[PDB]
Amino acid sequence: PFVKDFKPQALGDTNLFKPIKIGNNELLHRAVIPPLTRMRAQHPGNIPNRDWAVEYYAQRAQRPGTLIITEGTFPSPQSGGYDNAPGIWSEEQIKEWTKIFKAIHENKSFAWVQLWVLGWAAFPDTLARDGLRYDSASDNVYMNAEQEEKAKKANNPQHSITKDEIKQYVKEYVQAAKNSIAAGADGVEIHSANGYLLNQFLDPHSNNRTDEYGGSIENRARFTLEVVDAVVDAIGPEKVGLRLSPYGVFNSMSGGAETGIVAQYAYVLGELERRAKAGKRLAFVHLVEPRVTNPFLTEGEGEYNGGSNKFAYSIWKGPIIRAGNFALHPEVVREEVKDPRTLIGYGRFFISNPDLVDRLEKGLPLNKYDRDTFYKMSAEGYIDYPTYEEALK
Ligand SMILES: Cc1cc2nc3c(=O)[nH]c(=O)nc-3n(C[C@H](O)[C@H](O)[C@H](O)COP(=O)(O)O)c2cc1C
Repeated sequence: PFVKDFKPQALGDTNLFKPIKIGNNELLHRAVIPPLTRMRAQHPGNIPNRDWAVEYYAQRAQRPGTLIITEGTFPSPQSGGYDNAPGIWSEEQIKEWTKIFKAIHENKSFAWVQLWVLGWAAFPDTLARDGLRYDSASDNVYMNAEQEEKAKKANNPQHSITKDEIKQYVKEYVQAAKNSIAAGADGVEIHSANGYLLNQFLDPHSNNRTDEYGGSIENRARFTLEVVDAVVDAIGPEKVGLRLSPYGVFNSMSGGAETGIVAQYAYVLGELERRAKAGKRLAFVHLVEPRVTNPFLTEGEGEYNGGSNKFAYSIWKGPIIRAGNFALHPEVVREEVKDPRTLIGYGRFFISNPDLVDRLEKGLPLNKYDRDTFYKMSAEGYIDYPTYEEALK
């Protein structure tokens, strides 16, 4: 069951096992569950899975004081376009989320909803079935030839969203954030990473707009910062986080090939620190490491060695969550958690190790993960990974 080419290291003696306050939540350790889409939500409805989702989250909440960031969750139908990712717009969805949050809170852990808006990564034929637009920054740059063929075959060509449609998305983020908090979530994370709609605005490849949402660093950051401002004004800065992937190439983003990419992200972080100095500091910034430029590639592939997220620490002075290939690299974690405001997100190995925090504390072998069940409508590879003690039996 265990990864064979990995020699574990106990991290119990590091800042990974020191408490830290994040927003309203007193974490007992700094191992974070990053958002992990599992495609078990039910359709019609985009309902969090009524058989399994509670169990899945409860298992991973088992170490008290754990911050859990939910899978990407759609604020509205128009935000979506994947049938088996959950939403948080409807009473049927909110009923299931409430049970999830209850389960996480019964284990004295924390639940943060990631708010996800797809843009050009949506399936345009699924959107067309539901009478929805296929939305992005650009009126003419497609994510790839496959997306362009699907959009044209469905007569659902990519729509460059207008100012009024941007404002509607901001209102949907706000309402979805309020639904999250009312249902019991500890906070929300705004997904501005991995090539989805807000990242499509930030990135100069995807954004060739000629209005105030494109054509400059400041203009490409506008949508992301309007969402952050609206959600912070609605629910409070202590209940809001942001996720960015400066070096990501997933979903046809530029990454380090774009020489202006660090300036673009530096500007976003500077504007967050400016808000913080005005009394509105976000709970955290969540950065994907250049260790993982594409989460569809195996650990050690799609590594970008040309850049680092260290710049972020000179600009943003709040908590930073870093994710990307850390589970198999405790020697890297031991160095990175020397910084007293650094938390570590563990994605793939939290899929396969519900007791990952115990295993990092004590230096236990890790369960291998089964990539074939990352996105399958199955309990198998979802709620049937064993704890270390179960694995030894
Ligand atoms: C199956 C899977 C689903 C993911 N879903 C999401 C998602 O919903 N939102 C998001 O921001 N990142 C998502 N990611 C990216 C992870 O949060 C993480 O940044 C990435 O897996 C790298 O960390 P790791 O090496 O520890 O797995 C996903 C990754 C995987 C493998």
